Amino acid sequence: LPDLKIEKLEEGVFVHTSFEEVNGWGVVTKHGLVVLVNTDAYLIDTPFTATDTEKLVNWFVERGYEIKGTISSHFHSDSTGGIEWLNSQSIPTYASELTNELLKKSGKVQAKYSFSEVSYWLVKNKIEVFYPGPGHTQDNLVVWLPESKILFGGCFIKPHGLGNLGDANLEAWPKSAKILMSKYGKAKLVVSSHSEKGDASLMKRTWEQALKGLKESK
Ligand code: NA
Ligand SMILES: [Zn+2]
Ligand SMILES: [Zn+2]
Repeated sequence: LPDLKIEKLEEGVFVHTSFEEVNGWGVVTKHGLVVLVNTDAYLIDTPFTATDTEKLVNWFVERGYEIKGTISSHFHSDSTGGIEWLNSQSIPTYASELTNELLKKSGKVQAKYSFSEVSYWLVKNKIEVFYPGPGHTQDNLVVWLPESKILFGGCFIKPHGLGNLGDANLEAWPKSAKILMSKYGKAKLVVSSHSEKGDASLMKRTWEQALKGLKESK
């Protein structure tokens, strides 16, 4: 398995890439973000493991940042795998009510703090959380960095195919993608969990893949 990667996109924004073997898929590549506000660092999704989460935290703490918070974009272990370790270090973990419910229902450790706001500031004017509706999962949400015009679309953005459909809502995904396109068309950069970073068109590609996946199912 390749090592954890940490790449600077620009001032105060880093992409973390972690790797895991998943039954039926082989080696899954997973992207998340670390966002800096002054000397405060926020994790957008945890790596797959406690081990990679610790390495990621140490990399930023060693450079003089303090980890103020982590948010999980949905309940699957590629977003939530580090939550138990973060909870053991009293680093605050956040997830939607629905995500914390789906973590419980599936016998996994919950984020410490749950929210039900559809759209709100994680950090005022720096980090926005938005739920476009069901798609990849019932709970999937996105994170918006207004100052850098970067959207983190998580496992919702699927420009090359929908991946794992087990927890997906094919009926809703196309409407959810249209809602995301109307809200975040001014995006310079879209970071997805499982494909290369791209421009705002990745949201259209996802809509197209969602319509096709719906048609192929019915
Ligand atoms: Na700080
Ligand atoms: Zn997922
Ligand atoms: Zn995923």
